[PDB]
Amino acid sequence: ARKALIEKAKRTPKFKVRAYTRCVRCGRARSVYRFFGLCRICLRELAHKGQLPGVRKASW
Amino acid sequence: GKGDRRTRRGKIWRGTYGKYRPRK
Amino acid sequence: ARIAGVEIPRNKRVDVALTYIYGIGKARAKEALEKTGINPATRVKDLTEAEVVRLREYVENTWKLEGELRAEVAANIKRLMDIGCYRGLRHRR
Amino acid sequence: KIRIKLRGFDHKTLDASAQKIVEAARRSGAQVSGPIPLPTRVRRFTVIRGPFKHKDSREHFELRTHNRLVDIINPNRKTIEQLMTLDLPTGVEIEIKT
Amino acid sequence: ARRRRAEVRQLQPDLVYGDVLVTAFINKIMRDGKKNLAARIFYDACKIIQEKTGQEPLKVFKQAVENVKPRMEVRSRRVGGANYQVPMEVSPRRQQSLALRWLVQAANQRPERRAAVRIAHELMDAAEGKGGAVKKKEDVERMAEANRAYAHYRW
Amino acid sequence: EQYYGTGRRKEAVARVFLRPGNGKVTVNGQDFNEYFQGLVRAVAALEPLRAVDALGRFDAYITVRGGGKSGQIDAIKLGIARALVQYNPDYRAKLKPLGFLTRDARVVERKKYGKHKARRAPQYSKR
Amino acid sequence: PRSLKKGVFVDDHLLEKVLELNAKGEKRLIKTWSRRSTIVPEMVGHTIAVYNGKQHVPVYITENMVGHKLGEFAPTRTYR
Amino acid sequence: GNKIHPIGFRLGITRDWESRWYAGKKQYRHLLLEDQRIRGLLEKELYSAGLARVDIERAADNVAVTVHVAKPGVVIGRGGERIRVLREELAKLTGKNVALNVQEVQNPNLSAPLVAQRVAEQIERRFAVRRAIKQAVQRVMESGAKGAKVIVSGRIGGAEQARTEWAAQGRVPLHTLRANIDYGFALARTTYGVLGVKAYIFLGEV
RNA sequence: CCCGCCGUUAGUUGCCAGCGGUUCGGCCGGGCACUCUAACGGGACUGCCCGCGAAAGCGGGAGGAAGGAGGGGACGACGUCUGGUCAGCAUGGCCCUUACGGCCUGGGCGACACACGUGCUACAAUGCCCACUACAAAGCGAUGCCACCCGGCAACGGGGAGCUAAUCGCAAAAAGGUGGGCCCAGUUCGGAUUGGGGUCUGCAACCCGACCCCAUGAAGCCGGAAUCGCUAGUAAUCGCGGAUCAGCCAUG
Ligand SMILES: [Mg+2]
Ligand SMILES: [Mg+2]
Ligand SMILES: [Mg+2]
Ligand SMILES: [Mg+2]
Ligand SMILES: [Mg+2]
Ligand SMILES: [Mg+2]
Ligand SMILES: [Mg+2]
Ligand SMILES: [Mg+2]
Ligand SMILES: [Zn+2]
Repeated sequence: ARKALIEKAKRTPKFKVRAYTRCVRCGRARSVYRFFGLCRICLRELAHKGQLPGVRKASW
Repeated sequence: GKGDRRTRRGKIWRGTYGKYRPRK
Repeated sequence: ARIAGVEIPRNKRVDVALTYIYGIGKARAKEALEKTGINPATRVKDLTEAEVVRLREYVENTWKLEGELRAEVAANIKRLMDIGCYRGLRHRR
Repeated sequence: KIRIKLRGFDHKTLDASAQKIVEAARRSGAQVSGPIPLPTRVRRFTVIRGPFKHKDSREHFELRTHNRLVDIINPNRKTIEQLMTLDLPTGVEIEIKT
Repeated sequence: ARRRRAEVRQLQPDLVYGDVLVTAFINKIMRDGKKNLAARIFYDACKIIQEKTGQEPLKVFKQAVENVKPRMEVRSRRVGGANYQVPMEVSPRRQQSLALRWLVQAANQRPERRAAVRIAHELMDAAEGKGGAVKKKEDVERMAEANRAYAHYRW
Repeated sequence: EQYYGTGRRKEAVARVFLRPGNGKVTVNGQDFNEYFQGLVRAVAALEPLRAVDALGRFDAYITVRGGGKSGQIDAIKLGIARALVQYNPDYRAKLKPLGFLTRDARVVERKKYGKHKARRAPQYSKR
Repeated sequence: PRSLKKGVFVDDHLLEKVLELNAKGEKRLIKTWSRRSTIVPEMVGHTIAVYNGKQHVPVYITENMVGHKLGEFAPTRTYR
Repeated sequence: GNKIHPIGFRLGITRDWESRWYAGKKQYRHLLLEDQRIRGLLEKELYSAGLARVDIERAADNVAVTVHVAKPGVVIGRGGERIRVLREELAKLTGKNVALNVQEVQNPNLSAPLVAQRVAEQIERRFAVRRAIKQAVQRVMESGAKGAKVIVSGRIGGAEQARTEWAAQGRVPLHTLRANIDYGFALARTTYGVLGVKAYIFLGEV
């Protein structure tokens, strides 16, 4: 998550196919979810703290 | 022969359609 | 029933047989009988010399088969192998 | 025939949400189409628990979208009255389609 | 299964004969859980027996099994020193188990290129004291008509 | 005149309506021997009637959907059974002793984490 | 099995470079990383030095190798 | 590694969402994100006050923001000029145009987040950890509540070894999905490393 | 919390179930009964009867949708291992700061003659191919799902309706069932490899994409020592969905 590498927000990609999601908290661009924009970690946490509306702990 | 890309199954298992698996 | 390049398919529903030919496989087998107009199901031992010939005449004169195909393939296999073609360093590696 | 479709992430603050639109209409317009349900779209999220390795853990997480429809038939002036400004739920989205 | 001794689940009787053993056998022919297919096979094989044989299909079945059912085994034990054979009586719950299992096996072992044929016949072969099916019940109850040294157990 | 009867096995939901007819039974349109074509378990679908002796006094008009044929076969078993009860509650006394009047709550267990098929866990090896 | 569809590609990095050389006939050595580009007739004869991610290997292009794409004669992995 | 978050494990019942509102599809993320921003500002500012929780409700370009503090006067300010700058500073961040409420804390001695930060601070002030702890605990314990429990990370005292401190009274049932247990985590930066502070508080039942 | 019976609420889901019209596709009138929908609520407690016991509890029976924790989740104590992660994030100390900082193109993370792990597809007729025809759940979709027509063997292109979506689309579910073919053979089993053509995505598909079509059609005839999962609607078997995602190596 090198600050520099956090330049996805640099619209100008030269070729859209070069854009990539990146976490919006960890930077951890590995496995992010579009809906929230959260590095799978920076999501299970907020979802626990309760800062993610309706994001209830699933269960069936 | 699920794997045979050229038959009914082969397609299905591959989720594609072609000469051996028309649409309708 | 010598058909393509000295190929003698026999005893099974034609469409299946012509397949034993280097150059014929299900697809062209059908297409063969298709055009030639011969009940696919009919056995080879139960054909009409004429029928057989049309086939003989069509199959052979419609698709490069047997020794000629191989000829082409291997040749093609040298082809790129002749040039510093990587895909050609695969017929080595 | 006022189609009042409600959607939200919570029911205890929806069924009420709608009921209001309901009884508040039972004093002017038609008896309304009552509060109808409608299937709920469940957004399931599966996320491995700790970071790094441990694939076999993962923790569940759902985000459900609740729906309703209400449906006020044959409106009558005094109808659009209370309905104008008399709600109290928060996380509820309302979209009307006459 | 430490304690509680699992309880033998009881299947639902047959539809063409309504008699446990039938399904049970049906079940053994089944593969990947396909009843119907396996079903036709038995019923098919039941038909082929009214012809090639006059005897009703059921009696051929039931009377082919009892000729299979083993009445003795050899549950190995460690009398210490080596691995003894130790033979015992077959609880009637088990006999059936092996019985039908056996048939279905030996059946598929045969040559014929079918399902029923393989089944019907070996049944029939079984209703006369013959068949690869019955062969095994023999090679079995034999390793047990004597046992092998439990004298340290005096009693 | 007409009597209801609903059943539901393995996600299959069925509606039965026995009528003072003669045998004949229809499902969703075609005849029971036209929906349950080859399936042999379709015979059991009408076993509840045979319990009290029907299909010679009552006519069933059924409609099913949701859970695969054999699933529905069983569902119908419940409806019919249930319907029958509504003609003469005096039926149960000899319907239920054979379990005809019971919903098989057996259901597809779910498939969970670190496991192939609900319970089937992956394998291991080496020291 | 090879497919580009309709409108074969060649980076105008060396194309407009290679043609600017056919005006005066030919040239001596052409270094270009554009190994993503296909080979076209107007290229034949010349000598383009593809990159190997490290060194520029002069690749004498010929007629019996135009459908290809430069890099194909530009090895990458030295081995065993 | 174990013991799920008592809060999130209770989000369904005895405990709610810090950000309650609807939307989704093509706004959620943007909107949601917006929340982390506020909470970002409110936290770096209203610290000396006792930020306890940050509810954020929405109804289209009309947010709520209801900061929970112990010393609301600090949030407010002299006559209320600072609730003018924050309230305004919040806009230069979100043009959504929202208000800002401030609910005092009924005895912060019962707000996990606070019972922790309390401890946290002490630690950074180089105070025997074992004490601040036993101290905090008794406080909660002594100010009503049916159960409390404080946990402190390692390096307690700059020890070269990563330890753990306990202390806890009354009942504290993390497994009872009804208990209604308040949780809170205080971080502790320090000259020798980082120390985490966990505080649970158990209140009544429903 | 979800699945099992039931009721209340609510019917632009659902039905000749009851009625008349039909382009008989529930299409329209109409009605909420049933199905379903999603909320609340009732309901099993060894409470009931017999019998063993001091008691708990245990065996059986009855009514019942359900029985002795009805199935499954969610839920993982004080602590263990100096267990994992300073590459998610955070932070103590050390170290680099014409560089262990940063940009770029190309390459590499994808090679092999090797070994192992976890898998898929098989070695066949309780099968495989073709035609016809039947039943599912759970999700997904505006910078998207794409019906319908024509074109092309096809991938797919070009035109183009409906949908911000229980009441439009992805969709045919497959195994199955019905007729028929193949007839035991490396064989209409198996699909690898390779040749050739071609479509699409993407600035670009050589190193390294998927897919369609023809041709080739390999190892493989069920596996040595050893070893794994599963006690039910499970194992086995058969498809369908999603997340990430331009596309895609998902047989995960
Ligand atoms: Mg960083
Ligand atoms: Mg084949
Ligand atoms: Mg080659
Ligand atoms: Mg989950
Ligand atoms: Mg020994
Ligand atoms: Mg528990
Ligand atoms: Mg270590
Ligand atoms: Mg790798
Ligand atoms: Zn993150």
